[PDB]
Amino acid sequence: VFGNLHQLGGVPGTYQLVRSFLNIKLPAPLPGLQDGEVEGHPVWALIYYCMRCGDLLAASQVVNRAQHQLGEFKTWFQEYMNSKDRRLSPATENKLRLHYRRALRNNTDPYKRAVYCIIGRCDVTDNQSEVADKT
Amino acid sequence: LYYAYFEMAPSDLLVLTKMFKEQGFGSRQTNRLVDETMDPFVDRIGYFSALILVEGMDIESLHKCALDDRRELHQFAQDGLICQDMDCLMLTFGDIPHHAPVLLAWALLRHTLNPEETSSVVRKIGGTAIQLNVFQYLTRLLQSLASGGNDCTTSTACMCVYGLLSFVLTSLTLGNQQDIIDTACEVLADPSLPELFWGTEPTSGLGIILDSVCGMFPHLLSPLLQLLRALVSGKSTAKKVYSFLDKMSFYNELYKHKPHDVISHEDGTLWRRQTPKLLYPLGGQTNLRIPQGTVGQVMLDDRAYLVRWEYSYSSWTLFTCEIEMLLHVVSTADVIQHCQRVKPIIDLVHKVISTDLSIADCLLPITSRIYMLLQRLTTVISPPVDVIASCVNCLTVLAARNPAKVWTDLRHTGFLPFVAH
Repeated sequence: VFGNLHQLGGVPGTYQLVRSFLNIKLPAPLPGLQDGEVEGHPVWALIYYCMRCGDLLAASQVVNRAQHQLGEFKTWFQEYMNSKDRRLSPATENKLRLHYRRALRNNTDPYKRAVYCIIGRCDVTDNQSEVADKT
Repeated sequence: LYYAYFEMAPSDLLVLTKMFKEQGFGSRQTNRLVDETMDPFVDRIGYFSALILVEGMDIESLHKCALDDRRELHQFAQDGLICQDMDCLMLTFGDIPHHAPVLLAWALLRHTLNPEETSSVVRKIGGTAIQLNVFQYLTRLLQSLASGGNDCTTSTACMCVYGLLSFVLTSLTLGNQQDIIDTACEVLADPSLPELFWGTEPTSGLGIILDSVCGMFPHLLSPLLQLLRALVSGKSTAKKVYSFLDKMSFYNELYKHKPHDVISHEDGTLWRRQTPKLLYPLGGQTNLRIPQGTVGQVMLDDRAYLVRWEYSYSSWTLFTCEIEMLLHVVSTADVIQHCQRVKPIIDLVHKVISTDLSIADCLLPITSRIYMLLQRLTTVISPPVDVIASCVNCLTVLAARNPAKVWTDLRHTGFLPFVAH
């Protein structure tokens, strides 16, 4: 971000810096393919990267604003965040896991899967298909 | 007949399994292995064996008990020892077909135990049973019991099969599928001619299957219509079923495309609101229009824009609009056309009118159209040939209410008139 552009149009907030990474950096040669995008922005990729950065809170906020419909997950994100990040509810974690296996596991947008898998610790057999790009 | 009186006592139940163990469930025998006369005996004998064992297991009561049910009775479940004996015999049965229904039922029982314990094996037994074609087997057993083997013995007996299906629905132990529904419908069908005595069980089936079927209809035409048809004849509770047809809270169909409003909660593909829409576009004033403000839901989200409509309507009046459109093609229909639906639709009309016969007069939305369908329908084909039968049936039921008309119709009914020379 600290190098030309726009200089990004908006304020230097962390969120925008990541939007820049996702948009300017190599998610697009000349933009496209299989993300879920609203208003020109891959939300799931954003949440994933923000999470990658360590900005969990911001990632949570993005989800809140998201316009999505897996919303139960939204709940499970927030408490994961609230606690020590080992979100352990004696309650639902089990429920989240079932949904992952049935709905999410066989399908979806790579980043969405990443967020579910990583936050949830959903499927211990380990590896994320499309978006592991670095060692 | 005796088991029907009370739940089985544990001693009785254990003895039951003991004999089945020694007998081998009476599986092997000589059927036409030898003479033909003996052959007709086999299915019926097997059915009794399956019915009785399932009756003894009393899967429905047992599962409830496991969850926790108040008691009166003593149950076999209480003694671990009895369970051990029963387990061995049934497990061995797993490698044989007749006691497939027992295998399925017990797998559920073991599985209810599963949360308490573990159940590696039961999963396999359930799988084997389904693969076993227990569903198909049940249908045949059901036919045997169906008005033939014995009126009184059978429907009390069929009830046993029904209980198994009730529990089986929960998981995916077995989701709402074609096989389960089909088998259930057949057990209910228990191919018979109208005559009332006993009925069947209630609500758990109701929400899971009967109501579920309604939700899909008319999108899924066959199940809802078939179930309605079977029940109406058999049950004296004509009013509830009939009232349902006259007053139908829900309508399920394919979705015409695009602008209608949506209301939000969750990411909601599901909820939306409507403005006015006409099921039938221009082709006669008579049209089905659904006022705006009606709520709708998008069920599948898969391959299609399938929406549920809260719109309450009369099933009979609706069907008696849909078929007519088929003739002209002048009108256009949101619903969608097909011959197969034709066979059950007319039959339901037929059955409803016949059953209601007395309060026949109110019942007919389809007097003239059906005859027109019949003349045009005349084909040299099996699917329509089946439909032709339905038309005839409707005519027969119609005859009591309006006799003159049927006869006037027959004067120029295409099938019969030899007279022309």
